[PDB]
Amino acid sequence: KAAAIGIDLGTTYSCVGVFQHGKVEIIANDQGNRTTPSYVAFTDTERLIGDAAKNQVALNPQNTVFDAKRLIGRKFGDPVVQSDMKHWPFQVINDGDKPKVQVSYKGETKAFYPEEISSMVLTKMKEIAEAYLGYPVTNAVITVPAYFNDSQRQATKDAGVIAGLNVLRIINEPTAAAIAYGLDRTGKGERNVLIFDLGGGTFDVSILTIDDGIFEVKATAGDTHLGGEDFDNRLVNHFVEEFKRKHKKDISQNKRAVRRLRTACERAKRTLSSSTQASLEIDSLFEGIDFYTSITRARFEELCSDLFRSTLEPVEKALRDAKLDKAQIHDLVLVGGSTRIPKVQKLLQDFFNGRDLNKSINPDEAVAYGAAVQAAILMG
Ligand SMILES: Nc1ncnc2c1ncn2[C@@H]1O[C@H](COP(=O)(O)OP(=O)(O)O)[C@@H](O)[C@H]1O
Ligand SMILES: [Mg+2]
Ligand code: NA
Ligand code: NA
Repeated sequence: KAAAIGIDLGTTYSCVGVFQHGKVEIIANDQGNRTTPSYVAFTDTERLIGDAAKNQVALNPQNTVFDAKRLIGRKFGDPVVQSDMKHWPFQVINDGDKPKVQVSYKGETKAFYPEEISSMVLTKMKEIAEAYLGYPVTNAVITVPAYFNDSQRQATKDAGVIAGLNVLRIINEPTAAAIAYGLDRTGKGERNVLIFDLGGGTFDVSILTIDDGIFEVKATAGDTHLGGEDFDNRLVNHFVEEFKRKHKKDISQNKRAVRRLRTACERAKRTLSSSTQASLEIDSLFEGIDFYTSITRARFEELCSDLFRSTLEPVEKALRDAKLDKAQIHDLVLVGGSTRIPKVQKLLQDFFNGRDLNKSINPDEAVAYGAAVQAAILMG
């Protein structure tokens, strides 16, 4: 009985799980990581996926693809595509009203549909699963945002088929998170569930009604350009200003210095979820000058205060659209890596008058956890 896997094909990070023996195994990749960047890179010599793409020793911005999930299933002329293109370092081209990402690989220009890019991330997730299981995987559940339309769903499925998978079902992210917590097991009688999902790039609030195992999506809200990367960017700008103060040099036009600082800021952020301060130490940041400093949790919170507070507006809106009072939410579920931030948890819990948060499943894994549960259900 060869297991089906569950894949969270994320905007910024993806995750794969498998259900066996009554229990989900979230599968670590070859570097030991339980999540894997949704990044593909092309060089003079190789195609890199995941951690190797995100962590290249040498900047390759034109040929390092990410955010494919923002393109998948959309027409080239979609306002969202045209908007997003302006900020990406890689080129997007029109092929018969469909976007393609164009890069250089082994010295030749070529282009890929978003579903081909995303198939490369799914193949990596498949391979991570296969390395753990010891045999080929042929069946999967793949998740998508609740707001995805038929074309975005179909393109995600087609990314799965490309990758060699039989896609058992495409299921919504917030539904997968609820399944992870066993909330689908409820009997007859409506239960309202709020899923608060703050990831790397996007913020999604969904309100679900579950009644005897049947899910209805009652409301969706959020901000497609609010996520952990924006918090990293506030720390970057802070530290650029601190380096000018101390060294009388502006690092901001040095692409490598900014990248290294951003990576260091992301790591210090994560530390600040469990400690009240973090050390940020980068050798030879700019013109040979070491930058050894630190950041407190309080200061981080100040830097990002408007961003964190803004997460409550979509929560209000979703409650209004679902025609529900706070007290009528039965369960609050945290999804997305950025939900580990203490101040974000505080804001939400305070808004809900002290209500417990369902947070025992690592929030960046919950989607995959549920998709793995559901893939085994569907296999029978
Ligand atoms: N311990 C942590 N504290 C703060 N943020 C974190 C923590 N762990 C992960 N994150 C952040 O979570 C984001 C990724 O969220 P994730 O849910 O894995 O992906 P995606 O949004 O693709 O679904 C990144 O911005 C990352 O820095
Ligand atoms: Mg996510
Ligand atoms: Na993810
Ligand atoms: Na999200």
